[PDB]
Amino acid sequence: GVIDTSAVESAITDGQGDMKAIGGYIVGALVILAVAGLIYSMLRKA
Amino acid sequence: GVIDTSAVESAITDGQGDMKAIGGYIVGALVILAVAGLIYSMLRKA
Amino acid sequence: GVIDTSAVESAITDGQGDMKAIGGYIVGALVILAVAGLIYSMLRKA
Amino acid sequence: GVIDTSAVESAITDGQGDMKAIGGYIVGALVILAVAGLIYSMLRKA
Amino acid sequence: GVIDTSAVESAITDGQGDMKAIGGYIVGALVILAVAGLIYSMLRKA
Amino acid sequence: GVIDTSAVESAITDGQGDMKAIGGYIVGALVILAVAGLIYSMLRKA
Amino acid sequence: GVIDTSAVESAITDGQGDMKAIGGYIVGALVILAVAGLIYSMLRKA
Amino acid sequence: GVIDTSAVESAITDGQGDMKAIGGYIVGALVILAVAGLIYSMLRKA
Amino acid sequence: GVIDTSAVESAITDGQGDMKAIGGYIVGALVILAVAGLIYSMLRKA
Amino acid sequence: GVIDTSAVESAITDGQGDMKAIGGYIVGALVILAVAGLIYSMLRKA
Amino acid sequence: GVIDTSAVESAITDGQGDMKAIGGYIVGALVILAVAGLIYSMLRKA
Amino acid sequence: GVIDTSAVESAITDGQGDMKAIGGYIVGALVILAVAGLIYSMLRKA
Repeated sequence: GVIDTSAVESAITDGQGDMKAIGGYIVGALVILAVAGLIYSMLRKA
Repeated sequence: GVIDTSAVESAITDGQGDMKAIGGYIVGALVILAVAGLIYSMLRKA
Repeated sequence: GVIDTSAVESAITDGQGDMKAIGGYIVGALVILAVAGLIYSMLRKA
Repeated sequence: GVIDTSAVESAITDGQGDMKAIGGYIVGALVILAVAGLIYSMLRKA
Repeated sequence: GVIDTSAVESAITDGQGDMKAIGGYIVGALVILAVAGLIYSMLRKA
Repeated sequence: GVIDTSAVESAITDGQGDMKAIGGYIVGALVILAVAGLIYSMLRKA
Repeated sequence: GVIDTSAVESAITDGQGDMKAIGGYIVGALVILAVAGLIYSMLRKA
Repeated sequence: GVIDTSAVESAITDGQGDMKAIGGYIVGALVILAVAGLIYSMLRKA
Repeated sequence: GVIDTSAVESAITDGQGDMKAIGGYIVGALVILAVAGLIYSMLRKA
Repeated sequence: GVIDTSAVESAITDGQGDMKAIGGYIVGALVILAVAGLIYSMLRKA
Repeated sequence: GVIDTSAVESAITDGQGDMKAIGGYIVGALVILAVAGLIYSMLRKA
Repeated sequence: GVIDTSAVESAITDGQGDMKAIGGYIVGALVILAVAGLIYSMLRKA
């Protein structure tokens, strides 16, 4: 009496493979305010 | 069952390319108070 | 058996075109406290 | 399906025009401790 | 088949006219710690 | 459809009248290290 | 068709009378780091 | 409708009685660099 | 034609007497991060 | 009509007994930068 | 007229035994930003 | 009635092994402004 849920794992494993894609696109934008955070500290201490 | 997230990386890679633009516009204004910080020290020691 | 959702994309693409308008009106007000943040530092160091 | 956001830019452009007003009222009070900072140095060196 | 929403704008335009009243009562209390913030700096530098 | 906010201004105008009281109690303690700062300079120069 | 809300004001006026009690217990602990903040400044200037 | 806050004043009056303990342990270490600051001045003037 | 609701007030007055019991068990755990919040401030200022 | 909440106080009194354990492990690490803060001041004044 | 709920406690006591497992896996990742939070403070004070 | 959480510890132990990697990449950049902080002090004292 089953219902075919084969279209579930095919849909959301491709879903969770897309959460990883837009996680790496944020990490690449948070290191901008990490690098610029501490080369401001070099100019101030000088 | 995917949703097209192709408009994400096209939107925020151009976003993080703009954080770099206004980071270099601050560094050019912090060296003003680095140079003027230590040519004041030459006049005082004289 | 469809329902005409043509009035959806006509309504919210004009919606997301208005989020961009009031995003640029905030950026123009946050640079006021960025510029005035570091010309206070010039007067203090003098 | 828009919502009239015409009352937004009319409200905060007049808002950011007021941040400039109270920025210039602080600069006029930080030059007091810049001028008095270095006419104390004239009396001490004498 | 409308429902009279005339009691809405009469109720919340008088509501948002009261948010402005208690916004100006806070600004009058944040300038106390702005003025006293920098007449402490005059006594310390002396 | 208002809510009585008459207990707000009665509560925080008496609040900001108390920030002024403990601001003047600090100024009376910072002039101790201003006066003693420069009658030490008289004894050293002698 | 009312519901007796007489147990409301009896419960939260005694509630807001207790927020005042633990506000005064914090003020008595923030003046410790205000007094000790500026008798450290007397020892350093000496 | 109260909540027993009797465990508050029993917890932080013993808390603020401990801020006083580690304030007096710092004052005993700042007088070391006050005494040694001005018996260096006796050796230099000799 | 009533239905005996005498088992209601006997069940939920003992219910609301138990909400007070686990409210006082949280207040005893929030004062831990209130006391430790400001004896960290004594060590940093020293 | 009660629900047995005897597993509550047994769970969070052991919870708040663990907040005290990791509070004392931080105090032991903030005195490192208190002691080293003022034996740097002895070397500089010498 | 009962219904066998013996499969309930066998299912959720093993459920709450798994909430404890992934609670300890978070605590092991929050101490990374506690240790690195205050060995940054040693390098800055030096 | 369990749910397989074996993919949890495999995912976040590799997660917390990556927090350590980018902690050591910051420590290597804070010692730059520690070394340069005190070879500036040698040039000034000379």
